Amino acid sequence: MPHAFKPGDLVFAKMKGYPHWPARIDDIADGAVKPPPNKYPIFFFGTHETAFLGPKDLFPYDKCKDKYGKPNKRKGFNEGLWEIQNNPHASYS
Repeated sequence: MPHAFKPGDLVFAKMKGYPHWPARIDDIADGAVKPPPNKYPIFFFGTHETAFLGPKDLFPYDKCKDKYGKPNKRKGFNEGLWEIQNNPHASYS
């Protein structure tokens, strides 16, 4: 039965104007800016951008990869597909 989201969880994250995108729940570094209430720091694979999103925009990667994990023309998407499959927990600094 499902738990709350936690850092390291792999998702597809949906933003207005973008296809469901490979992403992870990031940690927050000591001294780093924290998200708003009920939001999580979402690191988008490929673009390496962070947004703060709530669960309504977060889909589990494993369950949804058949639907959402196909190549896309959007910039950074296919790089992101590689990252989430092959080294999703790496440092992308």
